[PDB]
Amino acid sequence: FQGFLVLIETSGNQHFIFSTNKLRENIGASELTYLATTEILFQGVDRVFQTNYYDQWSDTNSLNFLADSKLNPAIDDPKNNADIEILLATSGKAIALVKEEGKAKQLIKEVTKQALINAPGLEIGGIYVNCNWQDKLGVAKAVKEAHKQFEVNRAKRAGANGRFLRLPIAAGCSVSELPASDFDYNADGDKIPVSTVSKVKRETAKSAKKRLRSVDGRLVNDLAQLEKSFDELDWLAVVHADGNGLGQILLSLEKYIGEQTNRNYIDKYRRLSLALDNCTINAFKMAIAVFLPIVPLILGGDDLTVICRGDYALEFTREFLEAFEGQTETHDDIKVIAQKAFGVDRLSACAGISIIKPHFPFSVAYTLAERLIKSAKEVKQKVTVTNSSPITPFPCSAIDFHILYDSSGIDFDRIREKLRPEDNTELYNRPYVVTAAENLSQAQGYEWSQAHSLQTLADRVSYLRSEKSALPSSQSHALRTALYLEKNEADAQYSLISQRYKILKNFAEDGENKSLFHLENGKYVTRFLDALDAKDFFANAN
Amino acid sequence: ARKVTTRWKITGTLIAETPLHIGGVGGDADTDLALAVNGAGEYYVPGTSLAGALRGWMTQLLNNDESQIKDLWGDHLDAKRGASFVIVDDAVIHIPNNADVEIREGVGIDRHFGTAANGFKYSRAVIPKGSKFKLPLTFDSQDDGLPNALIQLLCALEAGDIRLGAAKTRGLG
Amino acid sequence: MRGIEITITMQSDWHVGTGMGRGELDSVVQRDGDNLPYIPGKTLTGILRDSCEQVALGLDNGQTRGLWHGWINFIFGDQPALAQGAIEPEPRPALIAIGSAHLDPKLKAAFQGKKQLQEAIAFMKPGVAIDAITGTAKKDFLRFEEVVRLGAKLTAEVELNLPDNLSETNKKVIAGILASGAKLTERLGGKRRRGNGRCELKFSGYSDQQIQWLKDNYQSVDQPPKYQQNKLQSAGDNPEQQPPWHIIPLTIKTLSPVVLPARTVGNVVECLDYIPGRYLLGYIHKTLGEYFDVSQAIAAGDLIITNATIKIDGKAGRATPFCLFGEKLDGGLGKGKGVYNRFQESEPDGIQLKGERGGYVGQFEQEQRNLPNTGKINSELFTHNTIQDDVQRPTSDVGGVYSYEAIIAGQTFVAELRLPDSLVKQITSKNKNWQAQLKATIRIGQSKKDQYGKIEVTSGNSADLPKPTGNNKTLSIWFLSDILLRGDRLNFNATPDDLKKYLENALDIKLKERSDNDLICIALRSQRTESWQVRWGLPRPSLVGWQAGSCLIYDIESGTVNAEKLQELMITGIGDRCTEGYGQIGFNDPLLSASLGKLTAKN
Amino acid sequence: KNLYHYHQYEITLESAVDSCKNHLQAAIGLLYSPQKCELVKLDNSGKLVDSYNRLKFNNLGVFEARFFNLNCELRWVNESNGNGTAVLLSESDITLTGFEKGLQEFITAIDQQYLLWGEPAGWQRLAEARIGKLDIPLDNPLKPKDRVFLTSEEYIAEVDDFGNCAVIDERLIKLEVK
Repeated sequence: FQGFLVLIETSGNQHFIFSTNKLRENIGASELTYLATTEILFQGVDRVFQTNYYDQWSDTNSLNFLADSKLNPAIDDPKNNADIEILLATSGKAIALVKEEGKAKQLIKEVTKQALINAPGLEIGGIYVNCNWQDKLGVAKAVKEAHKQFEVNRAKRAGANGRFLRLPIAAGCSVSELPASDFDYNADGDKIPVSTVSKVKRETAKSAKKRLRSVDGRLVNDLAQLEKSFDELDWLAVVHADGNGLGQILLSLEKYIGEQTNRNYIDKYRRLSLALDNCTINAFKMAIAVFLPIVPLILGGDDLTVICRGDYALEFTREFLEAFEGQTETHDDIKVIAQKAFGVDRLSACAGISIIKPHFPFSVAYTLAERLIKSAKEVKQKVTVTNSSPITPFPCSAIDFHILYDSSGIDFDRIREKLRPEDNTELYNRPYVVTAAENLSQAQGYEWSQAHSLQTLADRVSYLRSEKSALPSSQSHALRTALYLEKNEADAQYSLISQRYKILKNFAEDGENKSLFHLENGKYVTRFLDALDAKDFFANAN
Repeated sequence: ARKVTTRWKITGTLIAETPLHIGGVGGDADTDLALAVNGAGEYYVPGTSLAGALRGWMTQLLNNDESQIKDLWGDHLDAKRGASFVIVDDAVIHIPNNADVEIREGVGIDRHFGTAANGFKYSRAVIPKGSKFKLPLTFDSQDDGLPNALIQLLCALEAGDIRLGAAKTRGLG
Repeated sequence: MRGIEITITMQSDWHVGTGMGRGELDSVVQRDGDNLPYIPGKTLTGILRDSCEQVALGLDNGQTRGLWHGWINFIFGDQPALAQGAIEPEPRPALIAIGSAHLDPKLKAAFQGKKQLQEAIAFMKPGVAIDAITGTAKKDFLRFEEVVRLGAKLTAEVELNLPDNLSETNKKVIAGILASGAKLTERLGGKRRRGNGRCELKFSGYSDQQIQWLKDNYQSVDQPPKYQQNKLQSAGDNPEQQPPWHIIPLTIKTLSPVVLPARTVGNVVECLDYIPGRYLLGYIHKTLGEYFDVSQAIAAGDLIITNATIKIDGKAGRATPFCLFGEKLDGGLGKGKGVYNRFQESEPDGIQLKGERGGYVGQFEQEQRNLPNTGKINSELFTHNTIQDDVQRPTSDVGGVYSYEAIIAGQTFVAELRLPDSLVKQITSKNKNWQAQLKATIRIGQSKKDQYGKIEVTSGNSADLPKPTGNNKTLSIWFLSDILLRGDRLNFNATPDDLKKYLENALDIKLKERSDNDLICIALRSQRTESWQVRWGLPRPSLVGWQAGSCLIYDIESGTVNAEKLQELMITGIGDRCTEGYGQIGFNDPLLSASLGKLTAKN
Repeated sequence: KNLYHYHQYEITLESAVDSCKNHLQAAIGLLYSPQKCELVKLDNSGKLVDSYNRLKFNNLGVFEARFFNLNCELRWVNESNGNGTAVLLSESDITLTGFEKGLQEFITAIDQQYLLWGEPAGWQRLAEARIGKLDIPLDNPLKPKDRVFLTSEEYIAEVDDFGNCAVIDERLIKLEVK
């Protein structure tokens, strides 16, 4: 046997989804990106191969069906007739094995044509490569070739911005760079000119809101429906959470499958991919117990973003990241691979948490989260596998959060430099590790993870909340004011207070009970002002 | 712009009939509560503090009717009100001759022992009495004439019925 | 024209411009590039406009539209975002440009580096809301606001580009209105109604004599004159172009923030990190249009103004080549190590690379022994509002708030004006000191009349022509601008095979993509540019192409490349609209032949 | 299905339109000049009522032009001193002189629209405060709630040998009221 491997992948997903700064269209574009390499893949497969993958998809509303060899047969050994086997389908990526080159071409034609028709503006293409099963590892290299040749051919492929070209006499879209082509209704219900791109996104937001709600009946369908069901909300939080290490595993998975045989590679690769989708869903259905005033926006693969009740999002995200680890610990299909990859039988995820007032733009809040997620994701290189080479991340879960108020600067770089008031002094400890210390103890960078442990923040918040107040707000704010001075003046104020309020022995960080700061890589850093920020954003139904 | 049938400049001398204390953020190393000072360091009445003094009084006069209050003092949330029609400027305080600020000592007396309660020892800088400052008021009228509620306010000012600053019950304002 | 100023004397403590707060402040005032407080020119225009609207509304006997409201739309321009339905006339621009009011330049210099003093210009004002029944502070309603000390005298440059035909009576009407509305202005900024922001606003040269004239004459005043564009006039008299090509390098320095629209989407404009040459075509028409027909030269392709890209190594920074790939964990040009030219270097073991995607690289010789210097363009977001005039606060009906990214002040850019020898003869026969006329200060960009767009342009000496090497083995191409090839159907949906065919035809050499499997051969990205044409009153068409930085390298299969022709194509550019700066190529550059993975950065 | 496209090189716009006149009957046209983007209609014979003086290049003249009707579109763009390339796009194979024929196969044509600038203020006028007025060659009058659209067809074809489809062109058809 020899076959071909087809890779179909949606390019530019961040651009396509977040280009219009318009929440219905971000939801709409995320669903188009999902549908293109699932729904439309399965129809395109079914037209080119006369198969029934779309029936199994629409019966199930889930991808787990194609792990069954009865529903997705093994191409190898000629006992089975199946000329197609889907190795992967997911948001923006799909992989399939086919035995005929002409059908490999026709599949990519069919899927990419249907994207042009039903998903304008979606950049999606495909590649196929030879797949030699006389090599016991041939499939794994075929995957790596397809990814290589896909990157190369995209540059010569025609770009998805080369259509809907503006004419001088054409009108402009209300929400896009593109010319207007259709009408739609703004959030106030006025008719407005929109592009065919924006129009098809908004059309799809209906199918998206369905599918996201279908994950759990407790979920709210719409941000409008939060505004209906939950008028009590004083705050809202975009959560963005991203799974860690899967790309480096998949780049290396030949090592981790065990038996160096193609049939095992496919099975391990497929099941691992499905397993992370289930872990994200299951971890999410666990975490929402903290609330349901939560609207999902994207929920699949190792990737989650949702709009929470504000002042429940640090707790929802702590609980989610604890449950994402707990899921990937117990989930057999991840367990053994993570053990061989990183020496512990779990994966990890991190979260950015904007926390926003309800009328504030989601777009600004989400771009903050895309910066917060990078700040949480700095654990990737401060907590690292001991004696690794290259220096792999040790699986570690962390949060960064803001609480905009609008006052801090809406840009993350400016936000943090207003909390570094003096060259050695910074008033934030805010990348907080949420992984348990016991799990971290075998990594390098353990000592850093403890200083950045979220429990240190949650404890200090508890001392602030504990009670008349044990630490008076009157005196907390005296200290808050002093923190913007030099340490010699912050410590002076604290020394005026430290023995009038014995609870302050817990808020110290020096190890001496005379300063709120601790030294970290030459910077005086403190959690005290983070604890004042989060004092009312650490609430839970548990 | 905003239409203005008639603009009114309402001005006169406000005299401290008792000492006064509008506070700044608080504490000048001579007093635990320190007077508010402008950017030139001169003692002044913030126009915010006088606006809320006059709006507050008017709120009691008009039985806490939001409608007529917001008709004259504006509203952030009504779709037809927005900015205020009464402008209140910051007014510098002229302490008579050049008398310095007084410092006033305060103590809480423990109700059991009859003696100064521990910690409850404080001091407040207060503007003397006789001190003068401008009434810096402007009113943009869209109606004809001048509102009755605004005439009532100016009557209360001449009656000395409005109180300003801290410690209004404890001697001041 | 120049010479008018607005003088602003702040007579109470003042707050302006920002919906953000610092550590102990929940509202922070706006601060210039010196970190000193200033009155933005959009705030100053909006305040002064409002006060002129009051004067006109009085002179109109309270009519919301009328003769004197026409005069406000004359002086300050129509507001097309308010009007709705079939408004037939094109929107008038303003006759008045009003800069940002900055602190005295010598006072500003005294502050430099004295961070503690810059903070001391402003102080916390307390703010609390009292409960009407209890007489005590409401919960939540405690704020601390930054306010700037009274006594600040700020001055803004003003320009009145009055029409050439405007009568002396109509000039005195404009002076009267502006002098009137300035004197009627008593407040600016935030919390004007509660003390803040009291001011004196004076024009230089508009005394009350200008108000007194209006008082004596306002009844005699007609409608404003009709607005018309300054249309272009072509002599057609230019010579044919003749080699050589002169290159006149123009340094551009940003003196106020410049908005150069990349993506205009909703309530935000994003900014380019370079000045397109089309922005300088107006300055070229001004300074040089008396010497030759600039419009005919543009039509004939006898004129190029390149993009002004950030100055690096004393030259124009070059768009980072997409053939450069950094180590995803611990490399790239921002780290200063671990950069591989994938046209020449294999991907290392274990480490996966990511492409470089932006910024500008400096100069690089064939034996640089260092990574090229990387220039970064600083840009800041500025946020504005529109006030609905009857409620005197932003509302949804007026769109509320909008933002511009802008290239901040103090940035230095290099463009080059290229002209054929025949035009340089033509110019020099009419002015021997003609490069001295290229010194100008001009406004370019979006919003160029108020707070944005002020740039100094200064010419250098005539630069050397490019010196591409005519390597017969391989040819590489580096895109230093955005290439706009048309397909064979004249739409812009060209492909890399169209570029191969184009260069093959231009250089008379056959090309084939190089097959070395560890090495990448093509590293393009596409670009789509959306722009307005001010002379059309309509958007330009949409220009699709490849981004600056895109790279490719070919094996030369047959023929021999001519370095004379490579040079010619390195001056004129390739494809559409090269006169604006598109099409700018780099041929056989060292940085695309080099192997970099072993190299590192340097009162 | 074939998209037929006809090339002629080093041809003036005045001559390019005159060569196509049999096909550009009643065709709407858009002319790009340094100072104006003017909309024009060719008469039923495919002629312009001032074609030389309108289509000349010499003095701030037209550097790019498009003409379209139901059956075809002519495109022209200047390349040297008022000579340019002409490309005519047609659904049907047709006879032209001097033009060179070619074609490309397309999988399917999908209609698109493009809302024009303005509300209703032979020839009709749209206007918008943003731009002022826009005059459009349109014979039926416009009701106040009408909006004028421009229709096009995009032709999808395989670009890569891996079968990746893309829209290889978009031909303009007509103005239409919706």
